[PDB]
Amino acid sequence: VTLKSRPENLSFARCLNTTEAKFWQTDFLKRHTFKLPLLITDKAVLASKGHEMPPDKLEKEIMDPNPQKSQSCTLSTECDTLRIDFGIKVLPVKESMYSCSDYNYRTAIYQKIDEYIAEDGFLTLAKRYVNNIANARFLWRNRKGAEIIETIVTIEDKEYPSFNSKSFNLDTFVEDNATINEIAQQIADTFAGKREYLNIYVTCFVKIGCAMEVYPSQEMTFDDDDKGKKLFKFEGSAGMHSQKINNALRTIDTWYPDYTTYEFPIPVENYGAARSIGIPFRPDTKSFYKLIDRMILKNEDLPIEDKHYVMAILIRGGMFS
Amino acid sequence: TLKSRPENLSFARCLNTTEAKFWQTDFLKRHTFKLPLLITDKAVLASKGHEMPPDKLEKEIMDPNPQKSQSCTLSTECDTLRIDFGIKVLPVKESMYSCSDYNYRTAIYQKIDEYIAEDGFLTLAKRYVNNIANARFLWRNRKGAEIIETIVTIEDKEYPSFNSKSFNLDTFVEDNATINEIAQQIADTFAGKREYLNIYVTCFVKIGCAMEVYPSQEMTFDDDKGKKLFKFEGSAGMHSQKINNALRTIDTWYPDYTTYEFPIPVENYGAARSIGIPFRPDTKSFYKLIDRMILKNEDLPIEDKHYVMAILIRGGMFSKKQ
Amino acid sequence: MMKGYILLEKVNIENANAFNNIIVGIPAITSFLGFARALERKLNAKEIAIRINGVGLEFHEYELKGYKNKRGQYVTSCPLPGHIMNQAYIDLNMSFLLEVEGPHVDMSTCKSIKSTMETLRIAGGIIRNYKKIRLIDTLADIPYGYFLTLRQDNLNDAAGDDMLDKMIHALQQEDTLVPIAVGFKALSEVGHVEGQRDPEKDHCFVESIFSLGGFECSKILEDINSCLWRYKTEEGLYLCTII
Amino acid sequence: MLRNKILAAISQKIPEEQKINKYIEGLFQSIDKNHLATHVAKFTETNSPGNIGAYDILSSDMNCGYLDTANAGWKEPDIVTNDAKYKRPQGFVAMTVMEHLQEDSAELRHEMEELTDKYDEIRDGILNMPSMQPYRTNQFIKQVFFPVGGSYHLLSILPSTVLNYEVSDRLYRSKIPKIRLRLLSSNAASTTGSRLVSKNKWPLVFQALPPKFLEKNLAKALDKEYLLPDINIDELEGVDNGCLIDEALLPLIIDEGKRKGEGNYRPRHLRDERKEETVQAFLDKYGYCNIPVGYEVHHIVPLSQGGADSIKNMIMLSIEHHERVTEAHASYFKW
Repeated sequence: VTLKSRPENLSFARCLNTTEAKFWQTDFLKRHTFKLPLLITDKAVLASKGHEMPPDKLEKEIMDPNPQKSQSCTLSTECDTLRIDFGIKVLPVKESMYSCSDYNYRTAIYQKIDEYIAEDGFLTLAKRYVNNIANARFLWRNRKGAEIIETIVTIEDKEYPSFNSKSFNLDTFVEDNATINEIAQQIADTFAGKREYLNIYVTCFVKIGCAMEVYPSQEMTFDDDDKGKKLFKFEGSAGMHSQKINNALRTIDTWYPDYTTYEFPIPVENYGAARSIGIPFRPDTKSFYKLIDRMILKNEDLPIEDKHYVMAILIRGGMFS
Repeated sequence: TLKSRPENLSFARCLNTTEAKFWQTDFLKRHTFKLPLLITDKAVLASKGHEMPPDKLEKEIMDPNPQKSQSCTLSTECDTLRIDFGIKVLPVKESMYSCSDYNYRTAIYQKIDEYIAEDGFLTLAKRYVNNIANARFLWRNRKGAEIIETIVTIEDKEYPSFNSKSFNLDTFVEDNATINEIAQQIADTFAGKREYLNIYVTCFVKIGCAMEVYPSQEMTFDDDKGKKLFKFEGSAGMHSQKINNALRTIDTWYPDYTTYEFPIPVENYGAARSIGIPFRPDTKSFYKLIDRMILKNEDLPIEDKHYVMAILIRGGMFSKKQ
Repeated sequence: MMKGYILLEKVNIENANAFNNIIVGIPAITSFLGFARALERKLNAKEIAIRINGVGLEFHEYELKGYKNKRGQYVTSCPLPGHIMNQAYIDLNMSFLLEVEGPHVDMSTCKSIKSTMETLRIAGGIIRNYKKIRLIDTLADIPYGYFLTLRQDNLNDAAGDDMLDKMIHALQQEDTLVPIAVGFKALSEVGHVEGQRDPEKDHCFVESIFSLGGFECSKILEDINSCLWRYKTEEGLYLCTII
Repeated sequence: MLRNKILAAISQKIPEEQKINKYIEGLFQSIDKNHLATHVAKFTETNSPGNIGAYDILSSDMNCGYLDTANAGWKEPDIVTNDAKYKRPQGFVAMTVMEHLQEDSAELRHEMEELTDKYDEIRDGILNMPSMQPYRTNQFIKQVFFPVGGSYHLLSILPSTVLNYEVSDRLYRSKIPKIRLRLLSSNAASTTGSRLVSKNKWPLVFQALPPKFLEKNLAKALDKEYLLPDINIDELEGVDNGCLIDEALLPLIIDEGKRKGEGNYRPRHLRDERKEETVQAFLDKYGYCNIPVGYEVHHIVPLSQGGADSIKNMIMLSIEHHERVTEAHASYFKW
């Protein structure tokens, strides 16, 4: 019954499956009675070369500015508030292992998930996920200027008490409010297998102003030149990628080694990598690729912070041997 | 007396499954609404998330590249996926497309006729259409839903719809009268009493508004390195191969079941692709069972016969080693 | 010995073997006329006694399994094996026209073909559905499709040293020309080599031969034989032609 | 260059002259092991027991019709092994060099005379290598029945690898042959002993598909599909027995067809046929035994506007009321 290695095919599925985040434009005094479409507009930009260059060909850079047809979005000279609608389906973690070659590791992972299910049943992580819902980080750069950010979180035809998103800071997580705890309790239940699915529809109103600029999710252009800001279009309207929304709702890792010195949550990844900051925050030790080999292959009791991490990457998936 | 197996023996598939064609509808109005569901494209960024030694990690974390990934998702207005597929079944006695020795052909005809008056392909038909009843032909599309309704139509007769979220995937049920009648139809058309049976199955699944529909990934075998789904007639669908493998998971007789308790699809050496180790390595296989049936005439336990005449219903190149 | 034309309208072949070595896409025409000899073999297994002499192919709709890239070149898709040998697949909404001669041609033998064809495969591909099986009297009784004629005169009168060079030059002049697979050329003398499909048949190692064919419209085609394929077996040169 | 390639082929701790001394020994050690063929049966199925293959240089060259391996370019011969251990002659065939051994050139004679002499019988050896002969047909070679006269003859199809190499090169040179589909469906562990598939693991063959407006798009699938009104007639109070007796519910009857008819026009060629079995079954829906006097049927969703000839679509309109709704569908969809 001893465990030697990790399976050749060890693949978890997403237990937090988000839809795309479809954009709409509305007025804030009549948000509940308004829903105008937000369309991607097309604009010509002229190449302002701001990259570094020695004083050899800067005159050639200023001589021939090649224009680029960039897709950018302005709302309307009438609307005043972004309406994001996006859905999330939370599925039980146990019924998400997409492949496990060995069966002994499978029953070891099922016993280990149940061990966590007994002590803190996915309530800490759920509260943190719904705290990531609450502060409205869905808006990555759209959040940068607003007066009221209001997120309504509908759970199965039950419109919950609406959230103020600027009162909740980006760097601290709240365990007190009643709505966040009961929504997190439903998500904790869904994680269990006590409930087999939960559809959560979240609508965010951000009042950036009148005729201001939105910032949708960019898309990779075709490789045969045509370099320009091609934004995402979902149903003849702007939208954000479910990968951005999941990375927004995956920034729950405060239990990283260099915390007391950086004091900023990073998004959950296999070696603790933040692409905008650099210097991977969880290298060597505190890395699933050693922690679950210390938890399943060997058999000690990790502390609850590393236990919080090591089963928080299990909503994400993608491993191997 | 026979001395070996033939040199060009090849049965064909007795349960031909056509390609599924995905549609998007609303549950309240699902018997009329049928909007096309298309394969949209998105740009993902490489996460670079494999095991790699802790010295070089700064190289492949700070240089990501975008990959165009085809992703299928429902509309905001529609909240159910409609999987429509077809089935054409032919009798197995006629599925022997190629055979070499006529003594062997007489022996396998006699053995199939011996099973045909013993059970008469009933339990096989119960399990094959039971996999329709559990809706395992929605492999990862069923991990969360509300009412997954399977409606099966034979010829012009629409048999009662089956709520798939009441039948366990690991426990095969043999008490349902709809399942019994439809299994009698597949059993009699598998015996040779009929020569053809078409079965058209329409399944409605409530995955939710705007959620993700997962179709079959096309094997690119080309570099891209992107998720590329199957676009059948501009619409999503499953590779029919996957559909037949989903309906094929009937084997509850593989050695050592009391410990594992989960059905596996029928192949030759009992190789399912979830568990890496083959479940049927030796003294329980296809090749050492027809040798233990035809080459040495001896009655086998009826679970073995159910297995070997399940893979005989599959088809493949059951032949000699040469 | 009455001769009649039986039209099988909108036959939807799914996963026919598109790969034919040097030719991927249109399957070998030997598949499409071995469908006729299989549909006659199983009919004379019954009491129908029909001898099919020729079959015309009308390619109404097509789809190749695979994806178009950024450039335009397709990439073919294949099932995952249970090492992938070269293979590719095609779906064909195509309609058959069968020249049938024998005891009698009637609507009851159309019902017999209706029963018999639902246990058959064309080029290794299953049949999803069929529209109608009707005896036709003239070219008008044929729906809008595009027949595959053998434009061997374009390949023969083509500039080049070798006939491949001629085929490359031919596809570089007219665009509607498609290189199609027709028959099998012998590579050895016949005999009872061991390991056969059926030991009593004489066996001959072969190599696929290829030609160039064209697509002709329905109400532009002249005559019906001009679009009907037939089997001819010269010594060591098995092949299907248009004559 | 060529001697430099021979020295770079074997780079051990042993000296370079000893490297040539052992490499030429391998050269006159592996020609007896490897054979020469134009067709290898392992190209169809890798798991083909035994080296099954054929040589087609014997057949003549004809300009009468069709295409065969003899009737083609066919310039480089295809060297074939069985085991990779007793095989390395392709360094002296490719390093083209195969043309140099084919054209009676003596510069390769000078290179081999510099190496370990012995060029002439090595030339004989790769030109009297044992020509691959077929002696067995296995389940994995594709065996197809084909008639001669009235009796079928078994034809085992041995794949043409030389033709494959010829087309791949010429098509690249063709650049725009229109028919240029690439099969990238073979991996590096090719135990097929053919040299030419080792040179090109991904062959370039013709794309021979019908002209590019017969390809089924989403629109074509939608054209075949037909629409059905959502109206549940089995209750629909105001419609008794199946007949639109009440004129109050009439405007819904135009509006449902106009909603599923707007931008749904379909030429007659793609419209459903008016089979008599549908009105027969709709008469058998409730009694009748014929079409009732003064009431006559109407596809709620106009046939032209993508309608089906189903039971759940058709209705009985009054004659004056049918005139009203047919003036409505004449005006609205502009027939």
